[PDB]
This record gives sequence, structure tokens and C-alpha cells, in this order.
Amino acid sequence: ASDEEFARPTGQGAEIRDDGETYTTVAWNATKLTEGSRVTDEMRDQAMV
Amino acid sequence: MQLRRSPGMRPMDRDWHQERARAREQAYSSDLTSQFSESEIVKYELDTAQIDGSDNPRTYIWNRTIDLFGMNGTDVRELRNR
Ligand SMILES: [Mg+2]
Repeated sequence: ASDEEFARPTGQGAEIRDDGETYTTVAWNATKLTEGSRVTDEMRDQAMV
Repeated sequence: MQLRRSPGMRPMDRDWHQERARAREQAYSSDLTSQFSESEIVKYELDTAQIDGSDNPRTYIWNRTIDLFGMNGTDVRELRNR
């Protein structure tokens, strides 16, 4: 939503001017973060961990 | 000693309030000489009242010569957009 404002001082009998709430957005574009690893089956066997 | 008309007592007098309110609802302009007795101007200190015709209902009421639609007698400061 747009910011708050102040009411206008107005003459007697004079009509009300409009200043409505305006709107906008912020978009999200979720970016795929990725991470990877490869181990040989010989290493996977022989490691103590 | 203070009398009702004395300058320090005027704000205590109910009539000074009531009659200044009357004066504001009577007027069409700030020209007091055009509208009020010189007694009233002094007695009710009408120079100091914000008399300008903005408080008179007749300033805002419609009163056209011919009325086919019942528009007359509406007060503009009572419309939807006021
Ligand atoms: Mg605005």
C-alpha cells in the first residue's frame, strides 16, 4: 500500500477531492540454489568416515 | 464593581454568547454596518466575532425561481461528496 497522507483543509460547502490508497508489488523470483558431490565406491569403502 | 455591560464581564454573559452565535447565522458578509444595529455592534463586540456569512445556512441553500424537481431547500454542505 501507498503511504499515509493528511486530510485537506476545505472551504464550507466545497466538495471533497479524492486521494485513494494506491497499490504496487515487489515480485519474488526464487532462484534455484544447488550443491553437489560425487564419491567413487572404492573411496566410499576404504574411508574410515 | 462590574455591571453586565462592563468590558471585563462580557464573556460571563449568556446573552453575549447566544447573540454572537445569532449574529454569525444572520450575516451574508463581514460588513457589520450593512446588517446590524450600532447598539448590537457595541453591546456584543461584533468586530471580534468571525462574522463573514460562512455560518449562515442561506449561503448554502438552493432557491431557484422555478423548481420542477424539488431541488430548492437542499443545503449543499449536506450532500454525499461534502
Ligand atoms: Mg495522495
